[PDB]
Amino acid sequence: FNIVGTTYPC
Amino acid sequence: FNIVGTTYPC
Amino acid sequence: FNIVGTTYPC
Amino acid sequence: FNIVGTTYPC
Amino acid sequence: SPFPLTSMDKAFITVLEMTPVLGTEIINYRDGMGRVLAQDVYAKDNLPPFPASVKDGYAVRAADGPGDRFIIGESQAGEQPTQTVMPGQVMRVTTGAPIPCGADAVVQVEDTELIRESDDGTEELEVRILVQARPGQDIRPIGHDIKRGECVLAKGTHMGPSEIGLLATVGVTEVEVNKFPVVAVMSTGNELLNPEDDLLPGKIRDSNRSTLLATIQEHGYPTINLGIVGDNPDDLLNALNEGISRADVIITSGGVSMGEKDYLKQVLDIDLHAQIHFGRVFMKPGLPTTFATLDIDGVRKIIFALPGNPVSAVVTCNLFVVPALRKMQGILDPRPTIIKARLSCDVKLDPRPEYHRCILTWHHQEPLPWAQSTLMSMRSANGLLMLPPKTEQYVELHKGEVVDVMVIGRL
Amino acid sequence: SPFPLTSMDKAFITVLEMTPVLGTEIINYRDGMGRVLAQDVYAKDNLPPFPASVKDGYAVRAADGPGDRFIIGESQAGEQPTQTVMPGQVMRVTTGAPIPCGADAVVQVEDTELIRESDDGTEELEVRILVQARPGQDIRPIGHDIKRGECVLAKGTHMGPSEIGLLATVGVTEVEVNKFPVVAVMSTGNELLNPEDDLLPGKIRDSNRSTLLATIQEHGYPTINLGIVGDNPDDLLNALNEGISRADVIITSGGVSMGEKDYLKQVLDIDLHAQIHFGRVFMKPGLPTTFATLDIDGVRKIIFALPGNPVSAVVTCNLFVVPALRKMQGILDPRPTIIKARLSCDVKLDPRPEYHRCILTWHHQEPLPWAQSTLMSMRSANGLLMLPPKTEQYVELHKGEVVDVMVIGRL
Ligand SMILES: Nc1ncnc2c1ncn2[C@@H]1O[C@H](COP(=O)(O)OP(=O)(O)O)[C@@H](O)[C@H]1O
Ligand SMILES: Nc1ncnc2c1ncn2[C@@H]1O[C@H](COP(=O)(O)OP(=O)(O)O)[C@@H](O)[C@H]1O
Ligand SMILES: *C1=CC(=O)N(CCOCCOCCN2C(=O)C=C(*)C2=O)C1=O
Ligand SMILES: *C1=CC(=O)N(CCOCCOCCN2C(=O)C=C(*)C2=O)C1=O
Ligand SMILES: [Mg+2]
Ligand SMILES: [Mg+2]
Ligand SMILES: [Mg+2]
Ligand SMILES: [Mg+2]
Ligand code: NA
Ligand code: NA
Repeated sequence: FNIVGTTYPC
Repeated sequence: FNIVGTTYPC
Repeated sequence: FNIVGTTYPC
Repeated sequence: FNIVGTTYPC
Repeated sequence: SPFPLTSMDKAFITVLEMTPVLGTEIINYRDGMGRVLAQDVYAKDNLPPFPASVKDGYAVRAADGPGDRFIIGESQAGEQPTQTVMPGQVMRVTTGAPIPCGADAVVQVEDTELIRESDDGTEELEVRILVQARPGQDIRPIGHDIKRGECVLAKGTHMGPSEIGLLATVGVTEVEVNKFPVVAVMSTGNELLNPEDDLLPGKIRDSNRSTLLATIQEHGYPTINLGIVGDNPDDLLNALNEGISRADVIITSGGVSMGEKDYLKQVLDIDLHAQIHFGRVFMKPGLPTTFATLDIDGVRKIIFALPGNPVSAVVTCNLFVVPALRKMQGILDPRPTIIKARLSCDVKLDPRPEYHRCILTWHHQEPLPWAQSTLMSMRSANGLLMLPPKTEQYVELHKGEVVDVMVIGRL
Repeated sequence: SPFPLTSMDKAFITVLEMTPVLGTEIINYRDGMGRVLAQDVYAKDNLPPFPASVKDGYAVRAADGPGDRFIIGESQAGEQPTQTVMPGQVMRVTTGAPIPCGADAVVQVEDTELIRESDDGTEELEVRILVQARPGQDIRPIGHDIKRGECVLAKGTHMGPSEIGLLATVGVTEVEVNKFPVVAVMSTGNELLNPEDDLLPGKIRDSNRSTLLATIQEHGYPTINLGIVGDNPDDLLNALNEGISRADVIITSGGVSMGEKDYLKQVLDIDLHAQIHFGRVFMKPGLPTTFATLDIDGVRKIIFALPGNPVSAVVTCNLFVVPALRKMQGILDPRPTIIKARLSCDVKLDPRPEYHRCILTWHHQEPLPWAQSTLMSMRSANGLLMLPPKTEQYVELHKGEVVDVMVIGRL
């Protein structure tokens, strides 16, 4: 879980 | 790479 | 939309 | 099948 | 004569087609959560109603360009300034303060350096403007956000906190909305005791009344507790008449199968003169689910006679009752949200469409949540798995396969 | 001296680490929705408490096999039978009725044919049993579902309707839970008018109080309206003291940037003697977001001084306040649900992590919902898009690319 948005690797 | 078949986790 | 569950084709 | 490239909708 | 088995699709569309939309009432805006607007809402003022600074800094003439400027005063939040900025002058401004006459841009304090203040250090006198402002920079003109006469919310809007804030913004403190349904719930059965009771021989506690009332309350609708009614037609008719008087919707559970003292369908038809639209549904669970309407003096009452088995009662309440209540309170598309999830376990398919409470969980960088059928003990069900009927093709579904899940819980 | 820019990750973990869990209270079970159990709950009775029929039909001796049987009476719901079934005999049973002594299986009425009834047609006398029952068939033995002494709900369970039903089932009508936070909300600014007011020169209506109170109420917490406070330290201190007295949590908005009459951080630190854990956050929107704790007589008060800009106020309320309130009311993992969605539009990334209200929509047989940033007008925001900070690699995201969305609405 992270409160900062992430990029999707799939 | 592996010569033995693997299961897919996605 | 359908109230009866469906199978996934992808 | 098409010889002209297509965009992906999924 | 048993009622015909109604398909799940026909039973569902019958409930939505036959359910009425309630009338309207005026409410205070602060009571608007979950309500649907029955009127368009218009702004009677501009937002902002004066030209407003975007920044803490200085109101300048852009044409003056960069350089050393006399500070003629301050525009503070809540005060209309009296002074006019002339070429060579600026006025201090804070975010949201009005732009004085003669200024056409704001320079943020970070693009300035203070030269001279008062000996008290209380007033700024001269500032160096380090940038060339574009005319209009860091100003919200009058009506930038909302124009006087603009429709800010349309009829049919299902309101949440941001819509309540917008009503506050425009000063529309009273709004026309659809009424919420009042929902009366009764349990049936000579075997039932209240939750507060110690057991007696042959008896069990009534759970369905609690579970159904809580399900309806969770959605924000007012409820009426009609208690436990015995397995006899006179008492059932009296209790239905009380429900019809006090509520828009009556929910019963039990007494709808073909057992000797299952009496509800006879009472609804013969004694109450309601129209039973379906009395059996080809679904698992929920075979004896019954839906009726009763038209009195141009008011349509809604009656759901749910199955007695507690799992059946809560599943059918989620499939049929909640969407009906959403249509009654004015929601334009009252259907539930259906998402795709991955099955956590293999499942054998039934010839009937099958439904089961589950918990949806999103895992790290996986696009689809997993559906786990009822630390997972610490979470309430938030989904109803919707399994397809078995066919010659599909007899079973496997772990990881993609299924439909109806949202019944906040995720 | 401006406060240091705190990373979004550090600010979030600081709020959850520093927020207390409230104490416990006993409530009536019917008030349990959204509450967290602070005790394990045990069954004091078996469910079922007698051996119970699964079906409408007949209680038989399996060893008798199929054939023609004397019906010695009926076991009806709610009555303990008095008769013993002897070889060659059966008793009529309904679903949920007790199994008489001497019977060890139930045959459902569909696996029977009636031969002889009374001339009145009121009593069945002889039935043909068409099947070989397996011993135990269509009976729920005593304690099948719940055993006396079994823990049915663990401490830490976040209760919904099915948990309320289970408490009714076991007759545990009073339960220990965590308290809910009482949340006081004030707005700040010399420019603000009440929603009920007509505009005056230089002024606007207060929207944040309405939007923040509605956000908190939506989550089921009690609130206190502390009104509008002017931009002056004495009034702000008086209003904070009132919040501290009446509430567990104080939310302010406005007055937290570096403007001349932005006073909240000075009052919290110098006048109220609270510990400011962060006063700026590297996030968009929400740069001046401020979190403080105040320890009085072994009670920790929580203070969130949110930014004045209305969009900033509601976004930061959803990111920081709601998770804090979930920890205070006892939820073990109070973090919000994060799902994956597809962007409906290209977006330029900021160096700060960026957040924007959106509507999540699931399309036909598409695994991922689409996120559309704020007929879509008829739906309230149910997501907060969580955009990643720009890097040398990623400067922009495109339509269809997969993003994190925090659930803030029922889907
Ligand atoms: N309660 C509120 N409702 C609507 N707008 C508000 C409210 N409080 C502040 N604002 C506006 O938000 C902007 C920022 O206000 P300010 O008090 O300077 O916030 P901060 O200093 O925390 O950034 C100004 O335009 C102000 O008028
Ligand atoms: N309110 C209730 N709470 C708990 N169990 C119930 C309740 N109402 C009925 N049941 C049980 O559900 C089963 C089915 O009850 P019944 O009245 O025969 O339902 P139906 O005829 O609609 O199938 C029985 O075991 C009965 O004791
Ligand atoms: C899909 C993307 C993703 O990150 N997960 C979680 C598991 O990550 C393991 C895979 O990382 C990249 C390689 N990969 C797979 O193993 C499966 C697809 C794929 O790209 C997802 O489930
Ligand atoms: C994924 C499955 C699915 O049905 N949809 C909706 C659009 O359906 C169009 C595609 O049907 C099958 C062929 N196909 C694609 O076009 C893309 C993947 C794929 O299998 C989905 O989005
Ligand atoms: Mg019954
Ligand atoms: Mg029955
Ligand atoms: Mg202010
Ligand atoms: Mg400010
Ligand atoms: Na049933
Ligand atoms: Na801000």
